[PDB]
Amino acid sequence: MDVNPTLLFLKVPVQNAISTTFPYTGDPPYSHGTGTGYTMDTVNRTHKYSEKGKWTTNTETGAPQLNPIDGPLPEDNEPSGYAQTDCVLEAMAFLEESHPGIFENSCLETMEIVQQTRVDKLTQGRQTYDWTLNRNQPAATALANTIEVFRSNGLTANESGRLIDFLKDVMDSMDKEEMEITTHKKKQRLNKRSYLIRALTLNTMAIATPGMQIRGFVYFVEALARSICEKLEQSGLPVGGNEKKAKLANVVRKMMTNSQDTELSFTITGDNTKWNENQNPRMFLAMITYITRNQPEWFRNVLSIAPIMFSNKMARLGKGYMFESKSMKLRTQVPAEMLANIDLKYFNKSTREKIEKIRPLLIDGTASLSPGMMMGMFNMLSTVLGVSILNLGQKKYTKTTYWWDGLQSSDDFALIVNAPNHEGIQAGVDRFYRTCKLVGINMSKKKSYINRTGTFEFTSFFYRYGFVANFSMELPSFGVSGINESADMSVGVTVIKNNMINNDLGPATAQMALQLFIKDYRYTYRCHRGDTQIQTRRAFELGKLWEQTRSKAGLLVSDGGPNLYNIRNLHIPEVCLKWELMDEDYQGRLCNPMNPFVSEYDAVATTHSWIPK
Amino acid sequence: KNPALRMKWMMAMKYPITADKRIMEMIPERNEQRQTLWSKTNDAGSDRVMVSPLAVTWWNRNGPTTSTVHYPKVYKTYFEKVERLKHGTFGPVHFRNVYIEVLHLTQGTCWEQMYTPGGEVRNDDVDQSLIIAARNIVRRATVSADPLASLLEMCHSTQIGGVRMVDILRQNPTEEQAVDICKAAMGLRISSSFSFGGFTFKRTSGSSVKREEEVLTGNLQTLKIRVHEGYEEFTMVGRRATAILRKATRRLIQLIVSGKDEQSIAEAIIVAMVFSQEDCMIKAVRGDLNFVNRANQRLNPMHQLLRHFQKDAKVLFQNWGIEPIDNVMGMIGILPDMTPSTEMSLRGVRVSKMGVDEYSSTERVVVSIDRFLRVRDQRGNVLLSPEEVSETQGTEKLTITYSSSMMWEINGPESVLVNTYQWIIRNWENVKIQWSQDPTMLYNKMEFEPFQSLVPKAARGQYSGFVRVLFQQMRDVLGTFDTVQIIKLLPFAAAPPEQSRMQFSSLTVNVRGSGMRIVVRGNSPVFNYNKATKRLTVLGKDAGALMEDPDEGTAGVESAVLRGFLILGKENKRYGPALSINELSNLAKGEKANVLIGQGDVVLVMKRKRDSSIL
Amino acid sequence: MEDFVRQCFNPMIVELAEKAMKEYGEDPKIETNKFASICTHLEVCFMYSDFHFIDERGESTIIKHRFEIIEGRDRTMAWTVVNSICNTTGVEKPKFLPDLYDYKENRFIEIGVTRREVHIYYLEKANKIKSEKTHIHIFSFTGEEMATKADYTLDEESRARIKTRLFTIRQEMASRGLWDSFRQSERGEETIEERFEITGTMRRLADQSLPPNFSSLENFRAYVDGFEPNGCIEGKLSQMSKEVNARIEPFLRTTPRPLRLPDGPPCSQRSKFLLMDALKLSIEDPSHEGEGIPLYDAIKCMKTFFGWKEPNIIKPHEKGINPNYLLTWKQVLAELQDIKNEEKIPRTKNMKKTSQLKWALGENMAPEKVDFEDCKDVNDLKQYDSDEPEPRSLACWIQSEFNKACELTDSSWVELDEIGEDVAPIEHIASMRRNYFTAEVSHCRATEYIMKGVYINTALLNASCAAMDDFQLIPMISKCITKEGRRKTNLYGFIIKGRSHLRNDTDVVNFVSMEFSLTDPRLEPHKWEKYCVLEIGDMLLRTAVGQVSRPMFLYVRTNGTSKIKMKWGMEMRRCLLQSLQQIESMIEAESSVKEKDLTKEFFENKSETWPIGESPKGVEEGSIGKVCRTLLAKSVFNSLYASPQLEGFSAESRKLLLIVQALRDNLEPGTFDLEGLYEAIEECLINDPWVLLNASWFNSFLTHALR
Repeated sequence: MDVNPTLLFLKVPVQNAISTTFPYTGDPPYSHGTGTGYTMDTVNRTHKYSEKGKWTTNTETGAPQLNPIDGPLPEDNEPSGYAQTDCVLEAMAFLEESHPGIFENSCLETMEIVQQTRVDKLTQGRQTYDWTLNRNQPAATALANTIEVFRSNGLTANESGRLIDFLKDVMDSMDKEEMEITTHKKKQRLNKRSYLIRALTLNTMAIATPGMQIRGFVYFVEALARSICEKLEQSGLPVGGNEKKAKLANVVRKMMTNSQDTELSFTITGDNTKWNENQNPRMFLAMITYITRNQPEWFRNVLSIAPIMFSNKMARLGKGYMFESKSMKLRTQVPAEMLANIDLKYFNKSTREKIEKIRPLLIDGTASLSPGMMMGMFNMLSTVLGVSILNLGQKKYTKTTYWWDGLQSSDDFALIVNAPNHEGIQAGVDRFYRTCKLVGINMSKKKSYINRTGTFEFTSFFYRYGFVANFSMELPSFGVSGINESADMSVGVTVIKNNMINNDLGPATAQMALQLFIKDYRYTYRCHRGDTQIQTRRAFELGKLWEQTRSKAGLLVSDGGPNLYNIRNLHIPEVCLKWELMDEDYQGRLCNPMNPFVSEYDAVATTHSWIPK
Repeated sequence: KNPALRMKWMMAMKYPITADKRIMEMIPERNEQRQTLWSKTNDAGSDRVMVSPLAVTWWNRNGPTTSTVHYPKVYKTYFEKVERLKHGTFGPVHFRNVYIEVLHLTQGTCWEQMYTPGGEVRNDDVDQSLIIAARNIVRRATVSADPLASLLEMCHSTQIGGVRMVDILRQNPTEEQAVDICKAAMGLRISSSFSFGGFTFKRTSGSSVKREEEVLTGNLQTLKIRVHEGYEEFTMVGRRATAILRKATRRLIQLIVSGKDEQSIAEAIIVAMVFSQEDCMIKAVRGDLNFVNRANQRLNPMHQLLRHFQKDAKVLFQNWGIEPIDNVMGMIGILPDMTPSTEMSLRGVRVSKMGVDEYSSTERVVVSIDRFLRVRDQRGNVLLSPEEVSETQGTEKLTITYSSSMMWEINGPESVLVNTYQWIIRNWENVKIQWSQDPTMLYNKMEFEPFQSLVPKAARGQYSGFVRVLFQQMRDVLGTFDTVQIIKLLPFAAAPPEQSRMQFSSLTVNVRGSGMRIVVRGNSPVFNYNKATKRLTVLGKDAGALMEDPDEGTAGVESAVLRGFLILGKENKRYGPALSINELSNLAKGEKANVLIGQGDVVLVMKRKRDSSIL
Repeated sequence: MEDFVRQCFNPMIVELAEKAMKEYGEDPKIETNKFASICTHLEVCFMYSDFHFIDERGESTIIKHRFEIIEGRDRTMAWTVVNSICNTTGVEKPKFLPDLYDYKENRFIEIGVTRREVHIYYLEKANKIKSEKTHIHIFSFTGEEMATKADYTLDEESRARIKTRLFTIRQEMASRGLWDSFRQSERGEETIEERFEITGTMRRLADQSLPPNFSSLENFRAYVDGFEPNGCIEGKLSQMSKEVNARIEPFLRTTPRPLRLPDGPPCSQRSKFLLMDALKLSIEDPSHEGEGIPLYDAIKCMKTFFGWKEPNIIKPHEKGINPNYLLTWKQVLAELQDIKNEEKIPRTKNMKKTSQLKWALGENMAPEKVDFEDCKDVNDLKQYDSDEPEPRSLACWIQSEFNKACELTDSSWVELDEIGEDVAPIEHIASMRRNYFTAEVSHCRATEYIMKGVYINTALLNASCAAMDDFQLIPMISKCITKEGRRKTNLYGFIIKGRSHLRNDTDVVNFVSMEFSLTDPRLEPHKWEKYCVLEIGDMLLRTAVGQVSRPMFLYVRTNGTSKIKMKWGMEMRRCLLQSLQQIESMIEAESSVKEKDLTKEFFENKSETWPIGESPKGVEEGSIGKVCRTLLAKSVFNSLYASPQLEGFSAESRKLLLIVQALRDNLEPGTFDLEGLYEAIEECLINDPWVLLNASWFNSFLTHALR
């Protein structure tokens, strides 16, 4: 009598109606999760999980460092960052044994790209921290400023245009005692410690964005990790949709069908939330050194620079804080540079406690965070570690009646464990839990569940009895990209086609997307169909065209003609789709090369393609 | 985000375009409406002047023209895409899950859709057009009240490329399942070979006699079959699979099949197995077989078994058994997993390289036609039937027209509307007489079934009631006939009307998803009538010509526009100022007003004193 | 130069080259010679692996391709194929990615083309790669050809054809007058020794980045290089604490309990506009002079009412400015009359700055800006109130809100353009599904809300970015089409924006919104806490006892919106797409199990019953139409009430739903920490009404399913 959509599941199995539980399917308008207190809590938790790790004082940045590796083994189920180097190396060795040569081929096939990439490759990317201006900036302008400053400071080897040359230039600049920054004329002298702390910065508006001196090394290490993952089957990256869908079915078939009827199989789905706390750059450096065994030393240095630099990473602290006095109706803002020495009476209990915890780390308005990682820079290496842990589960390594396998993608994991009895299943799951704890892999027991094999999910790819329900992508914008008629039409139709091909977009939904596309395009460009009664200035001349043409379907949609696109015919260019139907006189007028208007996407060079003023 | 808003706002101004200076001395300083097509301002940082997109439209519509050369030759990539798409075909879609640009169609969430692109290859225009036309006619006639008479009507009421299809049929030796069925229904001679399982079966040695056998299926279902006893030699002919088969009394001994791909070879092999009438496959039947066509009519058990095997045959392959093979020149085996093997092959089914092909036959026979178009020769074996007609559909090199009453829902909703109005106008005299005398039968005419589909289901009964009441008023008022209104409004009355109070100022017809609107009064884009030339245009496509009937009111009053009201022509300021259609519900019997019907014209209306009733 | 390559080389090969160079992130425009080199390499590889097949007996036949391309695909596919081939045939794993694989010879072959002499290229390639059982095919444009062991898998005809292709290509470059550049660009890629030394600061940093018990990076490198595992994992596990374990709690039917809802004062409406209680001043068919302009439409809609009274406050804004709302409403009416008195009315009219206008907007209540230095010594100077809002109990008004949002309206709220025809049967299925769903939902209130929000937000954004320092007036207009087919234009109220000098997307613009209504706010006053209620007229409504007079209320409220929120509310059309996606996914899920397109019997059958509600006698079902409307209403509610709380609750409750589902199918499920999941879910139920209603739905489903 009163609506209750959840009750739909009372007859429909949940896996079918999973889209019911995705409230947004878009980008919300609030942007909750960025600021300063979040950084405070992140640093505090990172250093808390390493509570018993050894403390030391850095010699270059002059900031404390925490090393939890090889620390005491955890005694409780709470998260532990005590990852043992020997266990990690043994796991990597076992992975190599099961997949001989993998690291060798990865290294030798990546050396070329290490020696081939150009400087401009760094231009592509997300926002970057500009040490020159001390604020997040576009990658291209940051690169221009960096080359300008280095040229001023007499470091012009990067002029060769090779990425490795620029990395050597960065090394030389970092070795220099001090440098000059000229802003427009204001000159700033950054000493060795100042420049070093700036270069190891992690700005926070991939939540964290490193500086520019660390881009190339991160790129190289991620390239090696991707190359290693490619040969790995359990790795969930960098495959697309269809292959990811097939991975789940293949794993289930391998684990279940081969097993005897007597044997019992179970599957656990688990989420590794807050996955960067317990993984340290030092363990990554260890695995990197292991990977490049018996390899040229220059390549080893280039590849190991990244985790070495990250282990001394400095984390910036938001923009600051905002205080308000209701009594006097006043508002003020304080920066993070003054948060080191300031009263704690303004803040509340939790905020003042966090400030108390993080006070002894703020160096020059930038906390020091050696342990733990930051989101979205070394994801592939984490996937490599996960697949190694999984590979350690074969029947030969386990040396037990039970066994297990599964998939890991560094954000979600699924594990199928089978054994002759229920006690066998319990033993298998417990042993996997402990083994993954030893390496520092943390399984959240409050967001994981176990059930008989057949039904589970992984990276939102919900799986039920051989059926996958990929929901890992959001719907893009079906609007006017704002270049020109033909350009916008082509890019948008290609966008919808591509989303149909891979992102698993239903046909009917694609049809409504095309409908809304046509609506928005006509509204924006004021090119409405001649038959429609809508009125505008452009409709006058447009109307004339509708009368002149002998074939309505020949006219381009931008010219007021009908939209003949559909699921079957989406890849064809709009101009080419109406080539024959277009009247000969219209064809000649439209594509006249001598037009005065003209002095990626697939489109024809018609007169409708102009550059906006 | 930002680019879309920026472009939306930028296009607002008068001269958002930038063009070279030459345009100043090449196009008029303004438009026929005095609108200026350029501005003297020069683009910042350059010498280009600022102009408006109105100049773009002016150049597009009446700009100087040039010869189109180097365009077809330079664009050698997308043109092939267009050719492949348009000349390609399609097929049935199965819900289970050249080819590098059609990924979305072929593969989806959990379904598969076959597609074979085209290019410039294959047969000629006339043969393909005849085959496709016959396929459509047979497929639609499958579901008619009586397929035989219906099919004859469609064949006699259609033409191919401006030439009546009967002449082509009589003067064309092209062979196809649909064409052969149409010829057999027409009573002419058809090929001796019988089209079964999608391939043509031609006997060339041996013979057999028919016996009625009851067989218990593997699913515990008893089926009666007409099993053939006696050695027989058949050839299975197909474009992508040609095979030679021997059969005996409930025994298959040899089958050599050659096909371009493994799928066609597997289909031919399955057809051979089902035709062999082997007991093992009878024991291999699983599930309940109730396959039916679009007409839901039960078919013979052999066709059901063939369809079931075509669905899948994995559980049947291993059941045949294991036999040895010998290595021979041009000899290929058949594994249970459908893969050639040099050392082993599946029982009684081999694969060759060249196979049996090349020479064809020119033999024709006299045949009889049964109730549901099942063509059966004198001997008794089934020759043809729509159940064996392929689902492939393609393109027509030359225009093909279908004037029948059930081919309208093929070219599209616009075609449905145009053809419904063409049928109305062509039968104007008879439809007028029927409406005047016994309109109830007219409102039940099947010829208006397509229109009932376009009109939304939620608002078809109410539309029908409004139309019925309006037409009853038009009949009972007299002296105010208007043919255009009758033709425009008749088709909406097909549904079983129900009482309503709404006064529909426009009715909606769904075309290509978007819903067009046709106004009850005056002209509409869907329905335009030019009295200056006396021509009816439907969505821009001519529908015929109207001749005024021996009833008309040429002095105002029109009683079939407003339900329960009579419009009295031009407005009169003396009466009550313009009213609203909603308010009209309060006027008393015989009251008069100056209602605003629509557009920008005021019409005086008087409330009917009487009341028009309907069934 | 690239034009010649594009026009000569076939589209497929150039597309493959473009994809390959896009994988490596190299722009073709900057590197021209390498473009031609890669195109030629791909072409020669494909020709080497073209028109070659293996017969079923094993002999080489020319018409199972004899040569399989490995370099014509991406890295992942090539690696998978080569791994499978090696595993099946037990061939030594290649070090690199081979160009082609010969099935007859069952070996990997590499293709090489060079401008200079073939012998140097073969020597360098063999030295670089060839170590054991490897073959390379080397060709050149000079017409000299050679390979390994003088063995050519290709026959004489194919070798001659490839030589002719190379010769004609070379003649083309020579004719174009650019072969000299092509030859000079080749240099053998001199592999001078590469040196990368860590020194100075970096050496210190590296030495300070090792595990415990390590003094320098070199010691760790030596240790790991000599490392070989020996039962370390087993020893650590044996010495690991026994208490650490991921125990499985037996999950039976009786274990789950309903989510504990918060207690406190009832919730309150917080939407940008009224949903259940909106009122419309509508014109059935706008045919007046000057159409399209929102101001004239608003004036005409206003002129249709004559029940204006003297405004007075019935339910005042407790924590706010009540009188100034009345004063600004009076100002709005007077300004509209003044506009009526005008002759040449411009497109829009900006309200003059007045005290009441500023106070209602909040301009005079906005704290000023001053550096922290000059305000540190303030007794009550505190950090912004980042305190968790107080808990609010569940209120029944949100249930009614959703119920009425799911009802069927009587107008065509959404108008959509046309597309091409459908020829494929899958296109027919898609069109059928889309049309059925659209016919179902096009008359639902959710579409009315969508269009109202879109119009309001687009008008507000245009006004904000048009005039920066003007307090413009903005009618709340919505155009629809009745069942009869007349273009109705409704006006719900008015909005006045504040100063709109916006530099950042998150900059907040303050506006004051006045919305008509006919609901007495003394029935459920708690629902109305942020609003000021005036009684600005009386309306005559027809009922079974004639035309009865009832008060006409006005809700005035000061709100603020950000440009990104404005765009979010301007892009609500995607709710229809989401709701479709949902119903289509359910269709596919039910179809796959049965293996047949099931939409025909899903929609037209009208014999299915999907539980969609509850009644005093028990649960209640509905139709696929009810399901579609419910899903669209849920999507619109989620869009309007966008908050992190909603997404958090949905994400944390999806897992509980999945576990209950697994329980239903007798899958013997188990939970490692059920209480933790319960707390994580309940962490999102504090004050929001939408999330509280969702939790109530979840509890109802829990108590029903387990029975």
